[PDB]
Amino acid sequence: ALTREQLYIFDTTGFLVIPGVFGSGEVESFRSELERLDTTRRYPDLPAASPVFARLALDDRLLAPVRDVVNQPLRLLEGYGLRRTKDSVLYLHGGNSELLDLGDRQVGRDLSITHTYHDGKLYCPYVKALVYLSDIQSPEDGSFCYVQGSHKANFPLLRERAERGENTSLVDSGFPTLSDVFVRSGDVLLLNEALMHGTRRKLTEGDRLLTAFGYGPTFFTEWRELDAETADLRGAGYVDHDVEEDFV
Amino acid sequence: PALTREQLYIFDTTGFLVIPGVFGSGEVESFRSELERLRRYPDLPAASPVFARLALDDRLLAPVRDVVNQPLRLLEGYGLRRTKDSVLYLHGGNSELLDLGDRQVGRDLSITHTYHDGKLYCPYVKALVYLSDIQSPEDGSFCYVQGSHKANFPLLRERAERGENTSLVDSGFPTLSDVFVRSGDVLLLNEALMHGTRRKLTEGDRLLTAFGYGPTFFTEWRELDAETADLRGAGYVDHDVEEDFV
Amino acid sequence: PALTREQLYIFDTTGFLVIPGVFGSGEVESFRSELERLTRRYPDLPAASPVFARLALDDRLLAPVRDVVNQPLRLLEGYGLRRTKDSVLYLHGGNSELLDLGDRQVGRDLSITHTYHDGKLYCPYVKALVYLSDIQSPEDGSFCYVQGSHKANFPLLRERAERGENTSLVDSGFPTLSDVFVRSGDVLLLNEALMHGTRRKLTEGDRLLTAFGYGPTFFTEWRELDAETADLRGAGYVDHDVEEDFV
Amino acid sequence: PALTREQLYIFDTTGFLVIPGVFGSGEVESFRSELERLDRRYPDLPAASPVFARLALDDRLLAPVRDVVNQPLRLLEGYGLRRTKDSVLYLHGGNSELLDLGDRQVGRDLSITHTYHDGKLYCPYVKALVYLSDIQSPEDGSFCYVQGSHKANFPLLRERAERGENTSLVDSGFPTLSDVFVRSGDVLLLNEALMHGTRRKLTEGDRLLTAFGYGPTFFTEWRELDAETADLRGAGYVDHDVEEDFV
Repeated sequence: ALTREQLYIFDTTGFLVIPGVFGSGEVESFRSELERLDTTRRYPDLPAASPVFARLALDDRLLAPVRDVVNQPLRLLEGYGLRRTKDSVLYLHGGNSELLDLGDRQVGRDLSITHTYHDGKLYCPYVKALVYLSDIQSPEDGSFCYVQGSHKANFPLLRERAERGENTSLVDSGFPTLSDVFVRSGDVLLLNEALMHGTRRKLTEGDRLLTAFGYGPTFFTEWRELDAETADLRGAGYVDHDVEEDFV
Repeated sequence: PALTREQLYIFDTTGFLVIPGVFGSGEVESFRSELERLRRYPDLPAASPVFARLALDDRLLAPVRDVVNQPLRLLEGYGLRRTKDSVLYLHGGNSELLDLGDRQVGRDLSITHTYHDGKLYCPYVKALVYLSDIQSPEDGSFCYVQGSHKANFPLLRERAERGENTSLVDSGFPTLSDVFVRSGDVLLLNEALMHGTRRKLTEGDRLLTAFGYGPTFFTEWRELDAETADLRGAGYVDHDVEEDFV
Repeated sequence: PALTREQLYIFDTTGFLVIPGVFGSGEVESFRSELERLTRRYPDLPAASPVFARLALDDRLLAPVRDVVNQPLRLLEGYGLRRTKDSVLYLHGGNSELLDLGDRQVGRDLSITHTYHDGKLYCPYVKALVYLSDIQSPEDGSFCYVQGSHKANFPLLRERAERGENTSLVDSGFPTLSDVFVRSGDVLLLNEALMHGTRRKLTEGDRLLTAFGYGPTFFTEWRELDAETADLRGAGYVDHDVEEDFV
Repeated sequence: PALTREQLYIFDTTGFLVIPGVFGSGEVESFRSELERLDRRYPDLPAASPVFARLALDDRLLAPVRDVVNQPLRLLEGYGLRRTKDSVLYLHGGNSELLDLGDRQVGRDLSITHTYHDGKLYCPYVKALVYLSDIQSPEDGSFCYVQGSHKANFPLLRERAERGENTSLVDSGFPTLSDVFVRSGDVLLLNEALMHGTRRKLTEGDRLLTAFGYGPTFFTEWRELDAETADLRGAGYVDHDVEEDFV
């Protein structure tokens, strides 16, 4: 379903913007399920709290590109909505080689995002399809931003900034290889979660709505943050590596 | 209890590592006794606080940590009795194929391991605690295809399509090798390895316990036939195994 | 003059690194002047002048080069470049571009196949471009590159050839094709795995630069080769799909 | 003589491949005869003999070599070998062995650093060993190697040297050191990234073989180099830790 050129772009940049996937007849229907669920927040577990979103998660407009970059037996790992309002922000997280202190060691791989390629197919264990439900067209409007090539980085970036005592986020201060991505309502942004990315500080009025769905292999557990391994090793979850929220 | 440099070299290069004399005679007999109190024995730590302790013993955890290097989760833990004429055909292999029903894939992300800055990173490893000696092929020895854990080419798909009826475990292969162990030994295994067991011909019974470990985001081990209609089905879809055509 | 953590991170992630103001304008003019002793390409500079022979070994070039090759070093080429109005350099390089070896197609060029191991980059072929004049807009013929093409797993150019395209992306534009602006006396350290080229220079004037390629000691000095010789004795570099093949 | 699927699997997984019965016993006899006319190592056999020059280009060597290099090909090496009683070759090679460059330590040797891509192996330096006599026991001076050492991520030999070891693994043994047994007329196809050597020959009577080394057209012909030279002009191969450094 993805062209050769699309695949080349997702592989080299770590994400792909697919224009105009949903006509604003469906977009409105999606926002209405979001207004309706209000009875600057995050709308958790959408597929369980709405039949309209349970259907979206399984939509071939989402599954088809996802299969093309995961190429494993698939499992829906998460689905949530987002309302980004004025002054909201999201610092950088992700990145292929960020460090994590375990008890005895430091590790530089996060296998939940560690991706490869073999015989014409990408194999990314964790990707996210962001369905945009309103336009985002400048940095100050709170645009998706990313560190170029960070999904294939061999070096850690953030640990050094922490021991230097840096206290500002790169999405504020800027970085030579930090880049923004502008989208339209109804666009899909297919994302390799190994990419180090975040969101500019929204300075403009008027809310910003998006839904996101996370897919991975059938042997991955549904997304749940975990702070460390459990005392008896029975517990499931995702332990993150160095993120800017740790020190900014 | 932590692996030496030479031990790590051997695990990386061959896909496994036999660790001698981990558990004493008394401990083995304790494990034997407990196993008898309860042919596969699924979910050991559940039904035996003796085996629950075993699963978290540092003599297993410290070497496992050195080849996984992630926050750990216990994925499976089972006991095993092998009788005469029992055989496990070949399964695993880094590049075996799998048809997804609209494409053909050559990686299994549940065993796809890597290496980075001085540390191995294997997402699925298994610790075999042997409770009896296995010292010859006819004893039903552990066997494996050399370097099969970092193979780039599939091996079994072609043999299915060429119509082979028999297992390499029986017929042999130029790189098929056996492993011999004593009671008390641990066999630390990368599940990317293509392995199985020799058909046991001798009498008596072989006993062992096995503990599978992976990162905390791996689901506990269970067979899945395929991905499900609602993308909610969880578990492990295997790739081409000899059971599929032998 | 080794590379910071950050510079290493940028080179590895983008396939190149601009190192601002390495040589003062006194040294630039001395480089400028020497090149006028002779559009145009001026090959084997280290031979033709003691100034460039000295530049090829300047620790300000060798120190960053060593950090990205991390092998016993050999100087493989050194050349000058005078770029005039309407000169253009179509895209070449790229990690997974195809090559017909006759009986088969191959997708790795082992002369630019790079890796990473225990905290070090191992890039077998890197260039250091020393700029002798400003390039601050695309119309001035700026260096341009396809983002992340130094680690691409698919070919970009073969499908474009087979589909009939007759235009360079350098002129066409392409979504992930971007420009690099430099200042006189800046160095651009380049992983030759990057698919790169230059914008067509539309402005009057001459931009001058010199370029030095480095690799391991078992690499032969750069020399173009069309194919393997019949007696397997011919040495040199066979390229894969480049845009000059069909534009 | 195209390598089958299983042969490629075996070569990829073990770093070598024995191809049985490539040359007839008369061809073998011709080669043996040609080696004694040239009367230990026999350097540059192709320059010495149009018989070995033709062997080097023989398709029964080039076809399997192309299947594991998959680059524009160059003949880098061609020598004869006379193995006598008490001769031994200590371990050399290995994918991750250390080398000290003078201001740093490195763990990749790009001359043997191999990869795989879209159904093809890409080994930059492979050897085809043509045996002119049977070697059927370790005491006969058999080829031996460390298992999976062509894809090793850790160094083996540094720790051994630093710990003050005196003996080579080809003598003392090692848990994963294995032997290869061959018939005259067999070819051994070898990824030079494999850590290998030969057992100490205890049996009587010379054994003979010829070896040809192949790599891409930009590799320089084989020659040892002790280090990178001050003027960056030195060409050849600097080895990493080998057992003859401390044994």
